[PDB]
Amino acid sequence: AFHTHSGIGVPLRRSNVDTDQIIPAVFLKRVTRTGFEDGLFAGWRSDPAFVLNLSPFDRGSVLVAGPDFGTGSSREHAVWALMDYGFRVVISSRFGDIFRGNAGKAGLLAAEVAQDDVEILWKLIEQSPGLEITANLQDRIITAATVVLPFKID
Repeated sequence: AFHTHSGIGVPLRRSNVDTDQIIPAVFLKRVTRTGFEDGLFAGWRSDPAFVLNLSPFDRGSVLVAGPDFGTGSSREHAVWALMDYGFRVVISSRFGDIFRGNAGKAGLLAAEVAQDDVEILWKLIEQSPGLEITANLQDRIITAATVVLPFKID
C-alpha cells in the first residue's frame, strides 16, 4: 500500500539488471535471521567503487536504474531483497514484467520514467550525492531539486 516516499537517491547506471544480479541464487539457501540485505547486488558490492559502497548512497532508499531493470522471470526474493536493504522506490525506463507485478504486491514502487528523465535524475544525484528523491503516487510525479518528472505504474 505505497503512497509517498522521500529518500536518498542512488544512481545505478546498469542496464538489463537481472534477478540473479539483484539477488544471487546462493542467498536463497544461506542461513539468515534478518533478510537478504547482505545479498542485494552482492556480486558488485565487493568492489569499493560500487555505488552502494559510496556514502551517502549506502543509506539510499530510491534506486535510479538503467533500462530493463529486473528482467529474468523474477523471484519474489529480488523485490524482497531490495526492500530488506531499505529501498522503497525503484526508477527505470522499463521493468521486467514479473518483477513489476511482484514489486506492486510487496509495496515496492516500480516507477516507469522516460530514459531522458532518468538521465536528468542521474546527473542531479551524481552532482549532489545525498540529494533526496520523492515519489508521489497520487499525482504520479518524481521530484528532486527543482525538477518534477512524470512516471507510470502501468
